[PDB]
Amino acid sequence: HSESMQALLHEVDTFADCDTNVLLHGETGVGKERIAQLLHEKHSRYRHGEFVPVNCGAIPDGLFESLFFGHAAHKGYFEQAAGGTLFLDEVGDLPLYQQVKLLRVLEDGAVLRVGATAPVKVDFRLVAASNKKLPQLVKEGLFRADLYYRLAVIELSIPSLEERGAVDKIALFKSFVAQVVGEERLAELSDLPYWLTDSVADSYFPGNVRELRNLAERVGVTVRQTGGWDAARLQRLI
Repeated sequence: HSESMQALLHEVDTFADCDTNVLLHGETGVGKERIAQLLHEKHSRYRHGEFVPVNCGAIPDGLFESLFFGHAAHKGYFEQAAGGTLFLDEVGDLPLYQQVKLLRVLEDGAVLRVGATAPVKVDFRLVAASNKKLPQLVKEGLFRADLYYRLAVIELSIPSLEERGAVDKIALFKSFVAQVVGEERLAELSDLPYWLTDSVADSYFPGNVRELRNLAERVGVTVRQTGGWDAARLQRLI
């Protein structure tokens, strides 16, 4: 692993087993959800609940209320994460009105389903994530200050693939390839071609770890279905 990842996983070890809100920073495909699931697993109480991941940028306005608060019948995100961890990715993509609704839930610790007269108490660990500079968005009026100040307590920055370096890239790539082909079969094949791992090291991955895993998956499939390293089919992948 790289120094950056060791420091992050160290921060995770330090701040996981408490009830404080966490804000994750990092590019898309960097592993923010996985880090959130790690915070979930490592919390002595909330581990017994469900992990509920939400992409706040992929929610049409007409469905926000139903998807978050549910219906008197549908169980919304908040109620789904009761006693567990709620993961709000793309939190900056929330419109102001939805930011307010979220804040009220965090403040009041309750949810009113659409059609109900009685609110239901909810308790979840909150992990929010963003690839934007949230303080700039607050200054610009695009993100509510009060919501930010409630969200941005524990802050973790997850480094991109380029920041993690070539050493981490290859170790991830080889790890992924092994999981796809199978380590037993990988042992019966020739060694992983030097030009291939060297290509991975010298490649930039805008889609970060997710993109790298896609490449590894495509490599692995070629390997499994041809019983070796087809230099031609592999070259087409880079």
